[PDB]
Amino acid sequence: EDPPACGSIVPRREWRALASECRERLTRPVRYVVVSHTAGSHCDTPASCAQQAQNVQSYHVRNLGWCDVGYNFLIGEDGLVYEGRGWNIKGAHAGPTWNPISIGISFMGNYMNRVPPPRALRAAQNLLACGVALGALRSNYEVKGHRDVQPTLSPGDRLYEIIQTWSHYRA
Amino acid sequence: EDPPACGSIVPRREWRALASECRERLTRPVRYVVVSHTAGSHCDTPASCAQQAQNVQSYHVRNLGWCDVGYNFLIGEDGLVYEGRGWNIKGAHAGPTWNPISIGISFMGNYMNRVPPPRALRAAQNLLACGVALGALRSNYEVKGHRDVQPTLSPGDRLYEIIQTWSHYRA
Ligand SMILES: CCCCCCCCCCCCCCCC(=O)Oc1ccc([N+](=O)[O-])cc1
Repeated sequence: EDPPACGSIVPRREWRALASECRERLTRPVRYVVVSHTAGSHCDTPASCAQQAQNVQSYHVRNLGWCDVGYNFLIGEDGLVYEGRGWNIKGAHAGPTWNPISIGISFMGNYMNRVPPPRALRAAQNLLACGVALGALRSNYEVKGHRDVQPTLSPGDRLYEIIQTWSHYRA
Repeated sequence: EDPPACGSIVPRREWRALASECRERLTRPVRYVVVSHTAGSHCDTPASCAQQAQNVQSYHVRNLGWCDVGYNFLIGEDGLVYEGRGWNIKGAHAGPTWNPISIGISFMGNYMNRVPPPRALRAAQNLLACGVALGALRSNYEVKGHRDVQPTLSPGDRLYEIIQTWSHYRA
């Protein structure tokens, strides 16, 4: 491993994640990033957000039968990025059309009547810049709201409005 | 505005920092990075750590009469980096010898008998990369611990041994 790391990401083990059983890799570089919200409870401390990351992963693995938390990454209102399937593994966030050609990041919480804090927003934007730097993402990658590629309300009305202001957002 | 980002650094305004009156500029790319601990209380949440940066700046400004908090950046156990004097303004952390030829980053707390969490350490190197990425830091920069340049116990026994294993650490 030649390691020149980017950003700060709370690795799987730190948030006590069940080992992954996922195997299908994504093709680098990836062109799309889909932004969703978990629709679950929010957290603003590394302690409560490690917890929530475990909770979301348990729901997906235990109730849905997936190989791993469905998201490649999760964003905490604590301002940290939590590692999901990562940069090289296909997620289960955006359907069978989009899961194979995109990176899915999800903000932990419901943003229909609520906006996430600046640090979460910064954590997300930063991860993406890091994805481009690492070669995992296309320099001209595109960001989509979950609701742009599926019939959901995800990533929440408030959060959707915000990501539409991002330079890489393409409806 | 002012920001399209970087290292997920909490900006001055977000931690409600008094405005700075400092004017001496550092000439990049900067050669050294000095690691210190505040020797103040620690905090592990965005709220408590925003308050703790305010508390440190308050002391430096109102009581020591400094133009702004002396550190270029502060590191909270919440895993975040707090904007201090920044990449361009000379700091007041390591004396007249080192202040003009280095960037000073301080871990908020006393690390003599305590160890800073992995995320705090992550935010630090993540911070230092962001540095190089902007040309704020020297591609091959060197990390020195407070006690390597001044008669002090800073940055603490426990934190000092860790930074001793960093790939850029020097004595
Ligand atoms: C010779 C040893 C190998 C060293 C060469 C490879 C190192 C590449 C390391 C990449 C990881 C750190 C890069 C940080 C990138 C980053 O997020 O900075 C930004 C720079 C600019 C913006 N922006 O949009 O304004 C946002 C972010």
